[PDB]
Amino acid sequence: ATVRKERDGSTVIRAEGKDAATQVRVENGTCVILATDMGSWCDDSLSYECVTIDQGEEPVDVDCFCRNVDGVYLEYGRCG
Amino acid sequence: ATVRKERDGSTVIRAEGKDAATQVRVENGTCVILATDMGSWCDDSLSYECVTIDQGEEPVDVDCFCRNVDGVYLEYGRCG
Amino acid sequence: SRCTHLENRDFVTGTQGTTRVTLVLELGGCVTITAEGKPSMDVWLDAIYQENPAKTREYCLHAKLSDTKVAARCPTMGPATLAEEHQGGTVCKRDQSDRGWGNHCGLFGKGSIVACVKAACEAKKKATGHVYDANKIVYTVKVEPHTGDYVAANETHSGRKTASFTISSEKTILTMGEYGDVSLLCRVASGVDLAQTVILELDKTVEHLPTAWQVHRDWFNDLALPWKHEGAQNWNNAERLVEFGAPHAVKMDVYNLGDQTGVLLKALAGVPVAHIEGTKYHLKSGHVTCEVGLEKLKMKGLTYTMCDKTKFTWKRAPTDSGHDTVVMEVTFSGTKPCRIPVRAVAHGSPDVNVAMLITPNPTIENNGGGFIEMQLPPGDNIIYVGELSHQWFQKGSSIG
Amino acid sequence: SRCTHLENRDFVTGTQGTTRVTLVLELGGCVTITAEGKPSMDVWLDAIYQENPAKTREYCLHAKLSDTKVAARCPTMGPATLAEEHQGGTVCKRDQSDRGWGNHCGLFGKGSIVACVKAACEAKKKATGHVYDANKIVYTVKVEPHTGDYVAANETHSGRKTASFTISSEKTILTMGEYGDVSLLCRVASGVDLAQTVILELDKTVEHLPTAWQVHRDWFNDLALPWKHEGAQNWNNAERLVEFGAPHAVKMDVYNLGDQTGVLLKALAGVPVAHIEGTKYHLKSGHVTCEVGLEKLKMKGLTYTMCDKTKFTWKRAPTDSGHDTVVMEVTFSGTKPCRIPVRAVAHGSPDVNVAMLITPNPTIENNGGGFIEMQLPPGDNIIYVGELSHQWFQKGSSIG
Repeated sequence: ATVRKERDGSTVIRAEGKDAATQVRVENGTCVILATDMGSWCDDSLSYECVTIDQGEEPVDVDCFCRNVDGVYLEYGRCG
Repeated sequence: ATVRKERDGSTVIRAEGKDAATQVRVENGTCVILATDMGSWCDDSLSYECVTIDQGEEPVDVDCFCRNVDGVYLEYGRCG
Repeated sequence: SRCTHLENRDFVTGTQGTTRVTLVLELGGCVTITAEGKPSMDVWLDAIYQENPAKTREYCLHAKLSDTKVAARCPTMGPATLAEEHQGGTVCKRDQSDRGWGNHCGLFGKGSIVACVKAACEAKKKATGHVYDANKIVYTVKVEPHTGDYVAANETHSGRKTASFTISSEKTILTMGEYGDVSLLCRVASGVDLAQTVILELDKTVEHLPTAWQVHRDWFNDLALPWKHEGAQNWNNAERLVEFGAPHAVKMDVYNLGDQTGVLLKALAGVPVAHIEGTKYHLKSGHVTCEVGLEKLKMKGLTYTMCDKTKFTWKRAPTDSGHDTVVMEVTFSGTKPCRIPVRAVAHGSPDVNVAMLITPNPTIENNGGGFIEMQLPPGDNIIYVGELSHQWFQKGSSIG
Repeated sequence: SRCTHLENRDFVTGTQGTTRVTLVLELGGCVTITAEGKPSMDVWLDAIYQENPAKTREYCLHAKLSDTKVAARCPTMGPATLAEEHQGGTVCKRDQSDRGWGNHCGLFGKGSIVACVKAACEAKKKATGHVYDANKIVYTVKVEPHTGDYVAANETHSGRKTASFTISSEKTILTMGEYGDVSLLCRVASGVDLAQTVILELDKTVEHLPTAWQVHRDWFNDLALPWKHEGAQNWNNAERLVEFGAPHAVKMDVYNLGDQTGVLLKALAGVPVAHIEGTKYHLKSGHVTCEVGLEKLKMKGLTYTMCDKTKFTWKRAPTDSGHDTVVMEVTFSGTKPCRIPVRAVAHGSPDVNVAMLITPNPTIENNGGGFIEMQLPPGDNIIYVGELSHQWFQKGSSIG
């Protein structure tokens, strides 16, 4: 997984199939990617928020969540 | 256009786009191929009789006709 | 003759005095005109076409979806936006998602969710149209002597003449060689608003399909597909090939609605399949009305010698033409050119000629010649080509 | 807690004596069981699935047509054949064509014409099915203490226990750690013949589509597409994706009927989209009926000290849960472990506790702890977590 801090304050994790069920460290925080339908990078993509979960809270209805890092976004391609 | 005398007495002309509106000599006879939708050889093919027209008769509703040669068949692919 | 072979063949047999004949010529049919002291001509509507017709809108049969973005806001945090909503190259959906503490909201309730996708078209997956203009259509009418004379040397139709008309130029005189002149005044009758007739094509893929279809513009404009005019940046009504999934807290999937080729082809079953010959777009059905002028038609080979009675052979013996007439071909061993001594008699009446000839003065040319066509009364007849005979039984009434 | 977040959340509040509780657990919903002197448990139907279900027939969405042959006979010359007629890998059509002298027939009339084509399927253009078996389905029921305690160190759900049942094995006892034991006797009720339930998938192509759909076997078997059983040489009903053209003298074109993906997906709009997790094929909808046994459930942290009244802070102040209950989280600065002094009072009655606790003995653990859930009467109340107060107004009746 690649991490980039897009100049508009924001941050974007670009993940693949290999990145499923893994921990990625972003800034001082960490994000967990659970997205099952991931593939190689391409046009057939999906981009959405990777929610900051307040310390000691169970994530609910999210397949990408962060701790100690705000404004994280997830993007993945569905090729291969 | 290639001409082959398939052992079962029969004869088969295999034509392409280049062979449209041309004369091909088969045995002692000659055949005229007028088929407009012709292409490169492939699976998407069409095979049908190339009618023997009796000497001095106008061909009607045929896009492949022969003179002085019987049992001629036309095959072409529709690729490219 | 090409005309003898057609299911839709009509006869027009003028009288000794008739010089003008009114006819409806339909596409795919023919008319055999017979006039006394004149030869027989085969007249037919060969085509109604327009070259380079104005393109209509184009439709998308298969959408190429990409760069899907989902934006979400928490309950009481107002609405979620994406700039892609006020953009033409996209499809968007506003919905609400269940939110709470475990998905970064201080409140439990429904929160705003928006998903946007970039909609384009797949390569080779467009259905294109062209519309007609009465001001630009051309209609081709052919005339050929009904003699059954073909130049099977250079594979050329002998004596065939083509007259091209437009809405303005709708009068012509064709020179039938040694047979004189035939005048045509043809008025096209479409019955259908040509400006409301569309020819539909699909971009070629690997499967083999019909060339095109002739559809009504009403229908074509009502197709439930994204559309655009050639040159436009984006597709209009791109939302017709997109389906949004159930929204999760901050994610909402965007799906494709599949290739619409099958859908469209199901609709086109029973629609007339039309032809395109390069720049020429053809109306599959239509007709024209002509006033055919025969006054300047002259009989060929009048001063020719009469063929020797004993020099005949059956090339093709009397057979039913499929139009209540009898056709045949003879081979003449003697010296050419000459006029054929053809007649028919009903049993019991040797002295009466019953043959109403569709080919009025059959001649044996030094090239072609030998084809005779005739109408015979019902019953037992004997056909004579000189001394050469053949019995013929004629079926009663008509099987048409 | 996951359960607090769900739209379909039901409450079961037992009495002092109740030990057995009967429940219907639906997929996608949850139940919070509260019993006096016992802790609260969140019970839910997590899945109804079958691993490696029997494959049904497979259908062809796009036919690959090839090696088209046309055979024709002259009028009165009997019928035209091709061996391909008594073969399974083909589609054939017998028709009649107009014949005459100019197409090698001595007679003018209709002659026999047969066209045959080789029908297969395109790569990745199959729709496959799998059917269920009540004898092989498995249903997973989860139980977790309703305390809102998560190990956000190793991202593990603390105290969550999974019971797997089958039609035979439909009884279980789950050990809830330091909370004792909960017994479950679950009977699956499909309502739908599992042997008449099919899960439908489409071979992946470039477009993004739903995983699968849960359809009735009746419907699936009535799809107007060629079909076959995996392993079969040829497709049955291959004629469903073929269209024969108008026969010419000796030629008759064979066309494709297009990709049926769009057609099928139009039919699947409003059909529940189902999930597949490897070998596990999931029923999108269903429910189970359990008899939940609470007799062996013990209250955790009974002999713990009571938390100092002044050491509390609001982590998350009272908020509506969306189910007519109030949820909150506290931060306790003092020494752990201990029992929280939580109560609520209605204005005008300082001495009466009105808090009907959904989390019966809230404790501050040396790890987690601090979540309180309660039912409060309508009107103005004050919530107390020791000396820490917060006003709460409770909405009348229910908005459900």
